[PDB]
Amino acid sequence: TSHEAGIVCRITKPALLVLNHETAKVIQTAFQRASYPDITGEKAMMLLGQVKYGLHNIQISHLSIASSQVELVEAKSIDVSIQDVSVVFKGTLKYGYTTAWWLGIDQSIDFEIDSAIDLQINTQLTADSGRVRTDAPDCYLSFHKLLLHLQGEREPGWIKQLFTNFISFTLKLVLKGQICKEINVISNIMADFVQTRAASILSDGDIGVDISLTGDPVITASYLESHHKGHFIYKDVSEDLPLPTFSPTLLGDSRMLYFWFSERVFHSLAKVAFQDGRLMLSLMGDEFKAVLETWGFNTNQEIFQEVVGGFPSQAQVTVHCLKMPKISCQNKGVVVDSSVMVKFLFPRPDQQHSVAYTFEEDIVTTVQASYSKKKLFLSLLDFQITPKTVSNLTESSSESIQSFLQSMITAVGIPEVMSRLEVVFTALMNSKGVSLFDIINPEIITRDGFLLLQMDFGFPEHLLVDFLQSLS
Ligand SMILES: CCCCC/C=C/C/C=C\CCCCCCCC(=O)OC[C@H](COP(=O)([O-])OCC[N+](C)(C)C)OC(=O)CCCCCCC/C=C\C/C=C/CCCCC
Ligand SMILES: *[C@@H]1O[C@H](CO[C@@H]2O[C@@H](C)[C@@H](O)[C@@H](O)[C@@H]2O)[C@@H](O[C@@H]2O[C@H](CO)[C@@H](O[C@H]3O[C@H](CO)[C@@H](O)[C@H](O)[C@@H]3O)[C@H](O)[C@H]2NC(C)=O)[C@H](O)[C@H]1NC(C)=O
Ligand SMILES: CCCCCCCC/C=C\CCCCCCCC(=O)O[C@H]1CC[C@@]2(C)C(=CC[C@H]3[C@@H]4CC[C@H]([C@H](C)CCCC(C)C)[C@@]4(C)CC[C@@H]32)C1
Ligand SMILES: CCOC(=O)N1c2ccc(C(F)(F)F)cc2[C@@H](N(Cc2cc(C(F)(F)F)cc(C(F)(F)F)c2)C(=O)OC)C[C@H]1CC
Ligand SMILES: [Cl-]
Repeated sequence: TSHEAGIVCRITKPALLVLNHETAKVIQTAFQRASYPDITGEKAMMLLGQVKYGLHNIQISHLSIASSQVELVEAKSIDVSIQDVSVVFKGTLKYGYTTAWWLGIDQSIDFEIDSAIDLQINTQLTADSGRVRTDAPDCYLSFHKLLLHLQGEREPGWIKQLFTNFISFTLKLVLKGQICKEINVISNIMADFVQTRAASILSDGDIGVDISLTGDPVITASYLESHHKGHFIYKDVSEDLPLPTFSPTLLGDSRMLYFWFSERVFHSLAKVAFQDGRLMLSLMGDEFKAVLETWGFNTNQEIFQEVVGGFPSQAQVTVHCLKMPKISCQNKGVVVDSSVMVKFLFPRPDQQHSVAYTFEEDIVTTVQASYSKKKLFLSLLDFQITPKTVSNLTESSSESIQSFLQSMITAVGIPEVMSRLEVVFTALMNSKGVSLFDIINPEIITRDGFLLLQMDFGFPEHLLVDFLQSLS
């Protein structure tokens, strides 16, 4: 099989195995969210006549899930089995001897219902209006025990039988009907939340990415897989341009999470970043002097003194992209070809002596990315600089000046821009909470036409507990 998408997400069986340690927390929440209506009636009891009854204020007093197991059913669903969910309900039994009025006043007995259940939830994943929706219509319950215990162990003779016959049955059906409904709601609440957080991560101000599905998610016995548009949105405008082709053969099934990114995404990124006016840098006096030092060169050297030079607190440097950067995914790395305008101004007392140069050039950099210790790291594999139009805006100019300014662009400009770049993406991910998760041995892999993120993750316990508590 083959798929049309700009971005692809693959969650494998090892990821589901780690997430299965939290299934009980979700199932517990489902029981805790359900609304059990009162069970009332009036039947003629053996030798007693009409007895009007009611099981009121049914609340859970104890819950315990023994173990859960998850299985991927190819082309069908995600099958979760929950064994031995020990439930204890409490409430009030209220009755009256309608016909046998001689038997005294109406009663109110506090009871406990001790039940053991085995569950089977088979969740189907579908594309609903761009987003993944979850539907579990195959939700099953198997009861191991369903015992009533009344305060003081009271028994007139009609209670146990009315509970064994009649009541037992309806209660089993009320429970399944509520529990399954709640599992489906919590399940969709999670899906919705995960997708909202994923869309938040892939956005900054007027820039966002359209992660709308291209088809229903894929279920194999090895993995779960979802295919996304990946079209960039700018100021609430997007274009439904034909999608690249994804091959499920390109991805593995060993790591917990595999992310596929077409190079069109990086191209579409560069376009919006350029148009939003983000691709510019400006350095003033002190900041400019600090940058030169930061790149292993002492400020009070001779070289500096002749040109940077007149007044260090008055020196200006501006870099802006002339046109949109051309990004390409290669086996060797991410290759970025950017047409830049570097402007240098070193004002002197008399505006004649000031050195004013404008370097209009094309810089090609081959980058390699890394993530570790909750930071993004960009390293330079190779580069090429071709000056298109170097210009001097004063009589204060020579070839040695042009060389010092050009060496500055190469030896300081390239490492600093990459340094600032890594900081920005690190801040974005941090602010969007990517650092909250424990990302284990991640690998950024560049290939011809695409990039690949392969990772194992440590699911953070308390954050789910927090989210689960935050419902109504
Ligand atoms: C764009 C990548 C290509 C970069 C290569 C460009 C070639 C170099 C060309 C010219 C050099 C001059 C400009 C470089 C210097 C500026 C570098 C920089 O400092 O910053 C890059 C810039 C934001 O500069 P600024 O003036 O707005 O802020 C300034 C920050 N200060 C307030 C602290 C001062 O532009 C951005 O970063 C744009 C990125 C925004 C991304 C947000 C969209 C959401 C998508 C992904 C992010 C989430 C991570 C998941 C990954 C999914 C894969 C897409
Ligand atoms: C930019 O700098 C030019 C000179 O600097 C250097 O020029 C190259 C040789 C090279 O080393 C390069 O790296 C540097 O940029 C300035 O050009 C000079 O301007 C002078 C004044 O106009 C000029 O002089 C005389 O030129 C003719 C012929 O001799 C006379 O008829 C005239 O009256 C001038 O007195 C000099 O020759 C000229 N040099 C060149 C190579 O053109 C240039 O003006 C300056 N730009 C700005 C905007 O000021
Ligand atoms: C004294 C100084 C004065 C002189 C004036 C200065 C003159 C300078 C002029 C020009 C300099 C221009 C040269 C620099 C060119 C830019 C080079 C340059 O660094 O370009 C890079 C920009 C970032 C990026 C798009 C890239 C490649 C890899 C991308 C990344 C791959 C994965 C990354 C995910 C966010 C991480 C997922 C991790 C997961 C949680 C496990 C992702 C998408 C982040 C962004 C990069 C190329
Ligand atoms: C940290 C917040 O983000 C996330 O947790 N993820 C994320 C991140 C990037 C992208 C990507 F690739 F498009 F850029 C998509 C997604 C999410 N996602 C896909 C997805 C896949 C399945 C799958 F495989 F099982 F079918 C199920 C679900 C969900 F939400 F229903 F549970 C979501 C997404 O946002 O889809 C629109 C899934 C999730 C994977 C860690
Ligand atoms: Cl009694």
